[PDB]
Amino acid sequence: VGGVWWFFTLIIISSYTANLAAFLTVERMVSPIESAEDLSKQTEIAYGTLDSGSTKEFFRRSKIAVFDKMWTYMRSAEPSVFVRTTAEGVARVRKSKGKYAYLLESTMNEYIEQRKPCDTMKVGGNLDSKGYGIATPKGSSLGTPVNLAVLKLSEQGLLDKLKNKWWYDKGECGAKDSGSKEKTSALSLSNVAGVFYILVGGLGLAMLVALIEFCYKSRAGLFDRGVQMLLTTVGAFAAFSLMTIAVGTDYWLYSRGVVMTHSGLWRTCCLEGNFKGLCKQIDHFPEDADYEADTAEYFLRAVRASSIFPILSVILLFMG
Amino acid sequence: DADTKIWNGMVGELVYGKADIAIAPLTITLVREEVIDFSKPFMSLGISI
Amino acid sequence: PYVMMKKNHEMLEGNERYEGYCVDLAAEIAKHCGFKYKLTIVGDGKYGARDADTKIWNGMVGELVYGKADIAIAPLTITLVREEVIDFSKPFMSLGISIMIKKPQKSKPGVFSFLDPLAYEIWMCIVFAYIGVSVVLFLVSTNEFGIFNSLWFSLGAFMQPRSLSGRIVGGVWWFFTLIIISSYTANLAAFLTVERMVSPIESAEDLSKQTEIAYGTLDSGSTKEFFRRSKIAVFDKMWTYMRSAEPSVFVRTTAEGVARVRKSKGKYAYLLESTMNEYIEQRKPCDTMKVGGNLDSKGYGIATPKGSSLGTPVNLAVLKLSEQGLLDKLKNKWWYDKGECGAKDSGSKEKTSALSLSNVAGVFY
Amino acid sequence: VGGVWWFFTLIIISSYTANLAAFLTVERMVSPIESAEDLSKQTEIAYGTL
Ligand SMILES: O=c1[nH]c2cc(C(F)(F)F)c(N3CCOCC3)cc2n(CP(=O)(O)O)c1=O
Ligand SMILES: O=c1[nH]c2cc(C(F)(F)F)c(N3CCOCC3)cc2n(CP(=O)(O)O)c1=O
Repeated sequence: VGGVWWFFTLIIISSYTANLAAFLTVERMVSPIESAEDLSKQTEIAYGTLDSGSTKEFFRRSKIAVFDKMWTYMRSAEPSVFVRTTAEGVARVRKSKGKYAYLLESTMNEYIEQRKPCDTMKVGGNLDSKGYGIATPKGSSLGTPVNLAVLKLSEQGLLDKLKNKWWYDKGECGAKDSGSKEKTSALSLSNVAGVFYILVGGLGLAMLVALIEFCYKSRAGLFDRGVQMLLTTVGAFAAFSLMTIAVGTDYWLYSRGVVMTHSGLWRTCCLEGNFKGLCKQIDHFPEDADYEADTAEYFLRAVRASSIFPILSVILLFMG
Repeated sequence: DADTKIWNGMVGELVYGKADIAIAPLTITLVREEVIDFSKPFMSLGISI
Repeated sequence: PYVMMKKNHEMLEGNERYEGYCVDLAAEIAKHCGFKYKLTIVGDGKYGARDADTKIWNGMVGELVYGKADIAIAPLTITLVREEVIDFSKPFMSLGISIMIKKPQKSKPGVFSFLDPLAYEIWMCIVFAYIGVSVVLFLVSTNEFGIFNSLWFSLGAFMQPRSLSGRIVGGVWWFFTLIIISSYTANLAAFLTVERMVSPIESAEDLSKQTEIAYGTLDSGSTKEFFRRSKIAVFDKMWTYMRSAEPSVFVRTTAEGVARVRKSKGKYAYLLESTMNEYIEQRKPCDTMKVGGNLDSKGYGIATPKGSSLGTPVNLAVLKLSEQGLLDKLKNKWWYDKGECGAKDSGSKEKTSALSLSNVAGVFY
Repeated sequence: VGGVWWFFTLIIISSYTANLAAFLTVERMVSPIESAEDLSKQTEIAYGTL
């Protein structure tokens, strides 16, 4: 008994260990994206652009390898991966739990990242090289002057300064970026903690049995011997009776499918809208489920045989 | 607009003498460089994720 | 990889002698502007500077102002000092200053590979509960009699009649340690399967916040002069460090800088133009990588003599090429396609396995 | 001594078990070429034509 029980617990603890490893192995397998090529190599995470604009027209006309496949996907992706406005796109990313990515201008993106609730971030480098500029009527007097002015401002780092002023400084967040640093990246104390509480709980239970034990010793049971036999007999009888009640519980399983189905070993029932319930008295249940499951005969019904035997054994035991 | 062949927005107000200069996040595109003049980029960008 | 001498350049002549990004960019510009051309290498081999004394322009920018050439197709930076003497088309390639570090390698046992799977916080609590049980058992069983017992319960602690009280304590404590050792084993297996080795963090701000990893730039150039004149918070501190860092954090040439990064085991970072950096990353032994975004916004352009006929045409040509994605295509051709290294391919390579001694050693000590 | 030696062997046998699990996990990770697309997705195995 001690040997078989040992072999039993050996298998279980081995199973627990092995199983716990797959959940940790896969937990590491997870690799967030980072580049555009990552969006094409996978399909789990949907993605799209604005329904109208240079962004969408870019992929459509792009003859580049990666961007080509991306467009092919978005072109026939269902439901529509394209949004009406930029606000809708951001909202879709914030409500998809990371299942939807949105492609937009880096400038507007970087700004969004610095806005509450600070739940969005730009990943990887840009897909193409663009640039804004000061526009002046063809053949204007301000033409050359403004041109040089822009170059002068950039070299004085005044342009970079301005951007920092309205994008990062103006924030704000300014907090959601310091937490996005991506420091942590290991296991944790959480799971292990649950095992610590059950330990202290066991220690406390023992500290209670110690005092209790002492008290008992001091006291020193004979009363129970007389009324203990009667007590134990009626407890056994009560347990047996309830076991029989449990087996017949017109509810061994409920298979919701909104109707409502509940079954035991004898009846399969259904509650229709609204409230009316009907039952198909069949009595126990081996049927044509092609189960087998590879031997011959025994179940369904096998549970019937074990329950009936249990009650017969309990009756013989109660009597004796 | 392909049909009317009319420019709209800021680029429009420049070609039709409504304004003297356009200071905004105006993208430097070939289609625009033909009708107006673009100073050197004051901010380089692109498409992101 | 803008303009290089072809393999059998000795058996070739004219424009066929050269190959590269700009060599292809030249043919493209010439096709959209409609003209024949003759690729020529600048004499002094410089870009475009202006000697303060003689007030003379040198390099390509020079050959343009003095009528030696009709157009300049090269990685010529668009600067204010040059825009005054010549004409720059719109940028055909935006760039900036980037950071270069060693190859995200990995290796180190320090019995600290055993405390990692199991967090330092967890090793602590498992020790607190350890003495927390040896003290509870100690209360189950005059001053020395308590010492001999505390040493006996500490031996009942150092792990391996029917006093129900302390009995369930030994059982629960056993179930507790069972879960932990099972967790350690499972977690360590995950580690031995994936085995991913990260690295530092991309952010010039990261170079200023720390000192363990030295860093510098070229002893002479716009890169160095950038930090010196930069009034930006982060870049300011960086310059202050490099300005008085000993030994010299500045290198003579770009090759020396790269060599310093490859021979410092990740203790030295080199700051250089993103363009040249990205290219280096695609060269054997593939032990360098660019981290974080650029520090500033620059851009190369096609230079043409002030008030030239090719002025407007070339300008539009550059814009046309970029919109057709031809520029991006060319870069991919010479940087990544023609490359030799690989990053997204090294992570896509699912293969590896072997036990060492490092981790196990920590448990021996 | 018996306690520390026990903790020592505990770590080792745990390491052996974990590592051995990895040698079988990776052994399954390995996939063989099934189609042409497999030749393009990898580089370890060179290939060419006439
Ligand atoms: O010259 C142009 N400059 C633009 C500048 C910006 C912004 F980044 F917000 F400054 C934007 N947005 C990006 C995000 O979605 C909301 C608006 C659109 C621009 N468009 C329209 P396109 O035809 O879609 O490129 C232009 O034409
Ligand atoms: O017009 C210019 N174009 C340049 C183009 C390049 C390259 F990227 F290699 F094409 C470089 N390098 C970057 C890496 O270090 C080695 C040479 C320097 C350039 N410089 C000198 P700066 O004064 O330091 O900017 C110019 O003046």
